[PDB]
Amino acid sequence: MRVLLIAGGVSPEHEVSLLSAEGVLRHIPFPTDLAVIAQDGRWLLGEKALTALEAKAAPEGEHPFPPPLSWERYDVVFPLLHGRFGEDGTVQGFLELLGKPYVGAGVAASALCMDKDLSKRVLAQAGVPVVPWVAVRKPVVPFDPPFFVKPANTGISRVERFQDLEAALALAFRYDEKAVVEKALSPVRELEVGVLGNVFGEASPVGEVRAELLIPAPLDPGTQETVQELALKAYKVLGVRGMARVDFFLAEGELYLNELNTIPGFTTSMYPRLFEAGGVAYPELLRRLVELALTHHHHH
Amino acid sequence: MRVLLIAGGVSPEHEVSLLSAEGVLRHIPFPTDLAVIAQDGRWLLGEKALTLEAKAAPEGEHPFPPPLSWERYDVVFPLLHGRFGEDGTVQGFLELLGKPYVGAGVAASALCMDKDLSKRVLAQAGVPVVPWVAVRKGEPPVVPFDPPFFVKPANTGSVGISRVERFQDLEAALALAFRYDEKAVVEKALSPVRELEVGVLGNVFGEASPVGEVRAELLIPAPLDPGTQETVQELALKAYKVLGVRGMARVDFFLAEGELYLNELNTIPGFTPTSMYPRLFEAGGVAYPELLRRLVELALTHH
Ligand SMILES: Nc1ncnc2c1ncn2[C@@H]1O[C@H](COP(=O)(O)OP(=O)(O)O)[C@@H](O)[C@H]1O
Repeated sequence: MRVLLIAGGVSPEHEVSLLSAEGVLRHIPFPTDLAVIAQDGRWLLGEKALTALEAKAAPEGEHPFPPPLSWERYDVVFPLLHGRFGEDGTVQGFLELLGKPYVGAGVAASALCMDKDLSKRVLAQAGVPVVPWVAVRKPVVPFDPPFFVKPANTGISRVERFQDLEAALALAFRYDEKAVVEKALSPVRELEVGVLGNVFGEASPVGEVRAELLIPAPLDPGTQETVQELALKAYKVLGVRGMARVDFFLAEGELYLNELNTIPGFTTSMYPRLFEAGGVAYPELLRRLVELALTHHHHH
Repeated sequence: MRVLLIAGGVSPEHEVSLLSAEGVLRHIPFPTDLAVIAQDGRWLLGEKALTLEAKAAPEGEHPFPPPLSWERYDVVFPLLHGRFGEDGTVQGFLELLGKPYVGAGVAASALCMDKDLSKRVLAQAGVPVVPWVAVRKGEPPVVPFDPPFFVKPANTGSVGISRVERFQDLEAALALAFRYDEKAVVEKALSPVRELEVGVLGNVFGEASPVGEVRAELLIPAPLDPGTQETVQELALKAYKVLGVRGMARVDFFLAEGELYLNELNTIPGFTPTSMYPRLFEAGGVAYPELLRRLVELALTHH
């Protein structure tokens, strides 16, 4: 049993990815080798991957894709990547062709959960409350300001004026060919809940961000059970595997599902702390993640 | 300009993928080398891949990823049908190679390949689809409509499909579908029904070909009321836009009792001499070589 942990990436969250790698490595209860995708896309292996991990950044790598690895020595791959190339199904699809088990959601769920237009389309069709939004490709917005203008696939510029719209599109178009424009909520409470499992997952306690984490979140009992049920329902509809951190918005008790993150930060990070308060310690959480990937691959 | 054409695959459409290659190799206006994915998963290159001349490759030489000289090509043309072809897996590998490639990207490929997730996207956008429910292995089915149904694996793309005419034969159909995918769909089987198909060309903002029809004869163009054929192209271009498809797609519709229903989108359709997609754009004024050149060009344009 040996795990291949991939960290870094080409997305702007490259440095956050290496922060989660140091967390996973120190606790994961399996022999684990580290792979680092540098910011130029070239891979770093062996001692050079651990050195760049201590540097919290890999500006340039050595090995072009595909890297010189014997995939037959790794039983499970852990794509600990965030954003483009890592969370949107590309890395997932390559590991599928490779016949390799891997932690996290599949190709379809990764691409969908990383798309803020299409995921909202599926969630809304399933009856899940989401923020009113429109999709703008590289502009008709039916609701009045303020908006939140975001690129469709990322892991953002507040707009209070209609004349301030075509400028927020260019900042969002810097990261994508498509953007979303959704109605701003203020004031808003942000709720987050971790899910663990393949399709039919179990929920952690609900937490709240305010950078301060409230675990558990100060919620009336029916509201947090609604959060847990909305998370498990969206999780199952989207066919998410392994894990996901589902984020919500809360006005009064008007809950809106914000987004699903298939590769949550994995340092103190919210997702491990949520299942820590739910009786799943960080090593046991990583152990079940590796076993959920083997259970899906070799038994489904 | 040198293009690599990947054909074959591990899916039941392995033979038809090789036929589509011979059609693309018939008149692509570029020098093009052929790489074949055999049915066992290993790849054949060089003249052994061409030795395509046998119409079936049971065994291959190189395990994935193959020792292929990707730097010697300007575009990749994945001509694989079904799983490990149209489902984003190959494209994700090409995305990580940095090679521009023909066809839809990872997002649209996997989504159009999923018979359940695509219909949810399409129905929310206001595009008509047939009544359907998803059935996940382990939880019992809940079908609000009455037979006859179609029962298919959600993301497999022809094995595992059943026509269920008795509500009690549903459990056997789900057992068969759950042999190939953890999720199935139960679609209402329309009858009588006509099969209408139309091609789309372009990057997200595409152009529609004349509508076709399968009666097996291909009616090009299809004999449709002037309003219905305009609605087909309108629904085709819209679904093509919402899903963010790049390159090409063959959009299959059902026509029952005056109502249109989008059946599915095909991101890597057939390219055989019999196939519907190239003929539909020939009738539309786009030659077979001009189609492949623009497909190659659109791959470089998005890149
Ligand atoms: N409609 C909205 N109303 C109020 N606050 C919002 C809205 N959309 C985003 N935000 C704020 O901005 C942040 C945007 O994060 P999110 O939309 O989840 O993008 P990412 O996927 O990059 O996290 C949220 O955490 C929230 O605090």
